[PDB]
Amino acid sequence: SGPVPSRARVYTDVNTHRPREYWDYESHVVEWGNQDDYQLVRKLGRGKYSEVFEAINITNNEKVVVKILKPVKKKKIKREIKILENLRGGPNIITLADIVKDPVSRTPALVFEHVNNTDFKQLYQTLTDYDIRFYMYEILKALDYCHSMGIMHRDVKPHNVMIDHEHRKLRLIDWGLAEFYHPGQEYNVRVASRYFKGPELLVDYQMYDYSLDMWSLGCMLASMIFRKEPFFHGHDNYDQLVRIAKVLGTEDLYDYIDKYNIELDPRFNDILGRHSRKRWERFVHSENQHLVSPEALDFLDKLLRYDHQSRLTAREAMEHPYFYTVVKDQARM
Ligand SMILES: Brc1cc2nn[nH]c2cc1Br
Repeated sequence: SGPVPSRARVYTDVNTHRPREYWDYESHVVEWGNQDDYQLVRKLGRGKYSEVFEAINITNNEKVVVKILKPVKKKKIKREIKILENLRGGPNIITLADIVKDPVSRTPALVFEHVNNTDFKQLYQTLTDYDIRFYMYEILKALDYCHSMGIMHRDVKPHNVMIDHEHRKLRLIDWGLAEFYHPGQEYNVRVASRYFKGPELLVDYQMYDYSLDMWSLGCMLASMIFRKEPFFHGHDNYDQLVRIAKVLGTEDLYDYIDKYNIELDPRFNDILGRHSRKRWERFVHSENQHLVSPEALDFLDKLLRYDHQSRLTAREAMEHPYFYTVVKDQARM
């Protein structure tokens, strides 16, 4: 018999109550502008995949970022555009300024509000205790907003968080894997980067939701408070679940498998073995102990659960004692 169905605990039906045009991105008609309104200044280091440039808007001499959409289904292009349009003006969501095509090549490009080219990965192994809490709270604002708007990011990782540390400003970027949540929809599990993949992706449970992003967030938090990059260091997608099992233990993993009647790929049979759930003190040492608190560990524990339904929602996360001083100080300013 099949896997047991699953539903998001929050924001379950938000897209159903919207007009069809909100989430039906395949039918979205794009008015493509002219990339000649923009002059490329330089290529921003975003990996081997990426074609992201600093550019100038001629009209007003404003600095922008241009992302040339490397050849991919028009469907995926429409999806990223519709999601950016839907979330525009949301807290800590990157602003889509324009949608253009090179007149010669006809290659589609996205034009964004300028951000400094400093991703969170360059900074997140050097933060104070307070700044980890502050920036985690800022990421949660973006995730609670996109979840509340019926969208899961599905690629939450340090490289997709742009920070202006001087101005204490943060933007969640690269909405290219983001998808609308629809109750009962089975999604592609080939999303997110290896180290940030939730167990649902690794065991091929397709009826997942916003809670995927909360696992990724847990992986970033663990990396920051323990100064361990990445926290779950798998050699591949199979070994990734072994690395998780060695920390969260195998008892809760098999309970999860049983609960959702998941058919476990037989390759897992010999490699998962038997592991106790490890106490977090195991990862604490002299060079990270100033970042680790009971509050931090209680919060982290409630993000990193096999059972996606069990994980804190973004809003529940924002209400955790870990953030009380950040909440207090925000209200004060
Ligand atoms: Br920098 C930058 C990189 C991005 N990748 N995907 N969207 C993006 C927006 C900005 Br701004």
